[PDB]
Amino acid sequence: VKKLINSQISLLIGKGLHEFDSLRDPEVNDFRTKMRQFCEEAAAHRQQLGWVEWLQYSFPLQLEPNRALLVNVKFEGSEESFTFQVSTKDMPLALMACALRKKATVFRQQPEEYALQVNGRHEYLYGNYPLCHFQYICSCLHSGLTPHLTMVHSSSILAMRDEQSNLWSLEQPFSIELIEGRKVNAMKLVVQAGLFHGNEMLCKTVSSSEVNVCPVWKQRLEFDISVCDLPRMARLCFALYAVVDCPIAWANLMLFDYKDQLKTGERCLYMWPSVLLNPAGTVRGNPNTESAAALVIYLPEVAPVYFPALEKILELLREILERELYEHEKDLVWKMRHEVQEHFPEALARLLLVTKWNKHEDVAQMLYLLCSWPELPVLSALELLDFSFPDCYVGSFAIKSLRKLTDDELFQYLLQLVQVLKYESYLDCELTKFLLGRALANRKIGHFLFWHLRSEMHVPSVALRFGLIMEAYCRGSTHHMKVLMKQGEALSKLKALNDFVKVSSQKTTKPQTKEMMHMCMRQETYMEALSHLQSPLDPSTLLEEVCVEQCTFMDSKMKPLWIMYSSEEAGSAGNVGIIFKNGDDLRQDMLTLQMIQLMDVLWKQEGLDLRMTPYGCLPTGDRTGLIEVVLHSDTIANIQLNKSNMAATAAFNKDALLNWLKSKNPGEALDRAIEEFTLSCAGYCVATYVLGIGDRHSDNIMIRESGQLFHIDFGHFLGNFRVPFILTYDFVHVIQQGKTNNSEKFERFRGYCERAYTILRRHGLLFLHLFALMRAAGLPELSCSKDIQYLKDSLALGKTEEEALKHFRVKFNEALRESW
Ligand SMILES: Cn1nc(-c2cnc(N)c(-n3cc(C(N)=O)cn3)n2)nc1C1(c2ccccc2)CC1
Repeated sequence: VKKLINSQISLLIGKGLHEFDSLRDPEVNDFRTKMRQFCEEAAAHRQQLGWVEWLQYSFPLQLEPNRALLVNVKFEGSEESFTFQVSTKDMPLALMACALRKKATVFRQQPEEYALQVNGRHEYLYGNYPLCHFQYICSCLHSGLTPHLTMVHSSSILAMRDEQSNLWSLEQPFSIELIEGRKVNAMKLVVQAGLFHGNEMLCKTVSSSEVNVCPVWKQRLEFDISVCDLPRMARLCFALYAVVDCPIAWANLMLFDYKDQLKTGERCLYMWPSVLLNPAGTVRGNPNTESAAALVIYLPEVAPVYFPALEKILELLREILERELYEHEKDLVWKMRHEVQEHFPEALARLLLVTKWNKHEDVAQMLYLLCSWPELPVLSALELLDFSFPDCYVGSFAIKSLRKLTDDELFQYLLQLVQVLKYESYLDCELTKFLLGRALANRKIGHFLFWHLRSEMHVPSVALRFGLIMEAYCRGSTHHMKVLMKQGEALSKLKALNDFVKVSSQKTTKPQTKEMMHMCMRQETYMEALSHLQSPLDPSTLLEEVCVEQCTFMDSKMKPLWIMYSSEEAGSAGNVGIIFKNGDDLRQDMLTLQMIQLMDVLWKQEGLDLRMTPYGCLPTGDRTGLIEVVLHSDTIANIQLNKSNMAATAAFNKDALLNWLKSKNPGEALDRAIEEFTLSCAGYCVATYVLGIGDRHSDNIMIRESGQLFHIDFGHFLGNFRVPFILTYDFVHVIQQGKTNNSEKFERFRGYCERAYTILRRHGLLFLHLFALMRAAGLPELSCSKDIQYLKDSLALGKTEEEALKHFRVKFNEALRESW
């Protein structure tokens, strides 16, 4: 009973629960007990919610940030359906009233007792919102398809909820005895030590004696800082290197434990391999104790000393700079700390950075202001999550201010908040409790929290923390654990299938590999594992019956799988596809697509719809992930191949794109396609310029039959090969309706580029704060400040709106001149 759950969690999280116990770590055991109770209490609160509130948990509303339409409606236990001519301005309730009235006339005799289910999807339409505010309806309006809904009664939803139940005295300087090492390298060994509070030094780094490569030291290392001046989040950072400089390894550790006790005495530090000091690095040792170089040290006893409780802490030209500052400016800000709190609360981040964290008096003064500091906007609170603000009280304050995040905003920044877990010092933290509580209150948040954590289980520095969080999540969600295992079983089968395809593609022809891929898929174990799951890309998308005949693979290096699905209940909306990719890291593609999706959110919040294609991309495992198939689309290169006997037969290369559009959009449909092409082109022109996406060719640009242009394969961003704006002749030709000269259409296009750009510029700090939190990911192209700088230049944030739009025209006209 409880035994099967534990063995289900182990298989699902990818780590045995026994491994947690084998550690004999009271920090681990205390996380597990406290979080289990927390997560079980979150599960209990859920079983007592109202049926609409339960819908808000399991099926949160997929909303969008007058005119009539046909809508098909049916009731749960019947095939009989009714089609109505409703208005987009109508609310679900009015639609539910019509359906109950038409059922009353047919069946010969209350709308608040029902909810509208999207046929063959894990999506519902409810709440006081007009129909055109729903994403599914909007998808059905832009394409032209008929929405299909099922009237679900309150008791049927309640049946779902039920079958888914579970001190200052120490004035002496800080010192450490550096005992000995046990490493490998070709020279002498120096052990550089240092004390840090986040990204900054609490004193100057102290080095060890040059001991030969053939190691013993037994050397006292004293730091220029008093033991009573040690901030609660003080970090001792070591670096072992070879010299005649060659780095060998690194290790960090917190001076206080999870129970606030200043650590004593002997410690063996299992070092991590080096690429010199790494304060941002994990404060947990290398779990590969058999091959890791170790540093044995001694924490001299000062006697049990604890960090003082909050009661003890609480007991103990300005405007022209507030928009990188000199020593005198820092002193000014500190003296005026009371003015900052009262008249500039949003400048807290700038005041936290000027405070002397190496002086216990200065810290307590700042902490007394923080304890009475007013709640900050989400935008400011996001800056406070950075490794640049390590203090636990500052971290707690950031969470307190982030509690007002809507489930939509939290979902948009979820990727960033999971990376911040990597900067954390202890297992039990406010961010974890926050993430878990929000995940257990929203099944879509929970789904993506799981997948962001599961995708990093093969990374030894996060495996313990991520495995512990996932376990606690499962305790508060036994039914979801089973749903996610079904996803893991399919992904496990797709891995084996892709391994076969890789082998078979080197030994025979594609029609032979495809047929045996099909033969492998038609096996019962594969038919069952690959069918009837929630999509890991989107839990509201149901991947029902696998369409073997339609399944294939791509010709690229890793031979990615093309898996098609169909759903009788969903009709046409159930015709969905997934791309299984194994061999490449999908983290950067995901980040890039999330950033484009954010841009689209921001343009839509300003009334601008640039017709973007925000398709799913999700890393699931070690160099493994999924991509959502965008159907009725092709690469520009494929359309430009000019294949014979087709409807897009072109005399000139320039005509191929427009000829393809004309064949997919005949008559009055053509003008609509050109508008879609132009809007989406402006969006991706701005997005790729702002994000610095280079290596753009006809093979990584796609078009939908609707005319919408989109980008694939984001292997390089932030100018990593200063990329210019890009305008292609083939595109300009389509924008200009197949005419050589058309200033009317081109100046409108230039306006879309101008507008899209200035909108992003106003939210330029949002992009900067999100990319700075993403530095914790370890993406080779987002590792330092020079990566962040690219965004600052492309957005021209250190300029005025009038001066930035001029600089954009300079770059736009350069791209138009390069266009043949
Ligand atoms: C018809 N079609 N549709 C797509 C498509 C649709 N939706 C996407 N999201 C997408 N993405 C590709 C990547 C990537 N990084 O490879 C990412 N997204 N590709 N690709 C094809 C082609 C093709 C399919 C299947 C077999 C051979 C060839 C190439 C004709």
